Amino acid sequence: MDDDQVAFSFILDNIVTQKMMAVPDSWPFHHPVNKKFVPDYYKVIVNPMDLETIRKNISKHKYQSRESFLDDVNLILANSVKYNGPESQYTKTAQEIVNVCYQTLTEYDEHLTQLEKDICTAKEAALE
Ligand SMILES: CC(C)Oc1cc(C(=O)NC2CCN(C)CC2)ccc1Nc1ccc2c(n1)N(C1CCCC1)[C@H](C)C(=O)N2C
Repeated sequence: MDDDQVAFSFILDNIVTQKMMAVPDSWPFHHPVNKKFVPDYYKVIVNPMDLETIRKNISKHKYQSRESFLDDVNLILANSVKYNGPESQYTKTAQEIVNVCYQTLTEYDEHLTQLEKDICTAKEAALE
């Protein structure tokens, strides 16, 4: 029944919590940048993103496929390159967050593809 979307967001949340947030020294990417510490951030980064807000989107079942999800994770890296520069050590840990994310998704590719299909058919047929 409704379980398909909840299972999908469940697997997403855990990838974030137990594989992505586990990257060494990734804590600065766990939460929105605190303006108190980086006063220009929200002036040079126009679309902020972080793992906690991604989790909040997961709580609200924002992502129904891998792809809108990867959009937001990739954004975290895109944002680090603009603020910190392409070969900053902070950009490099964001890179690895992006990497372990893709690594996990392909591990569960066939499993997630099933979930993804059932959700789109439900959606597209809910409009009857
Ligand atoms: C400890 C210190 C080093 O950092 C922070 C500390 C704190 C801190 O203690 N907060 C607590 C909250 C609780 N209360 C009770 C006490 C205070 C917050 C942010 C720090 N820095 C930071 C964060 C993110 C980035 C970030 N820095 N950076 C780095 C690149 C250049 C600046 C540093 C950029 C903006 C970047 O992309 N990102 C994502």
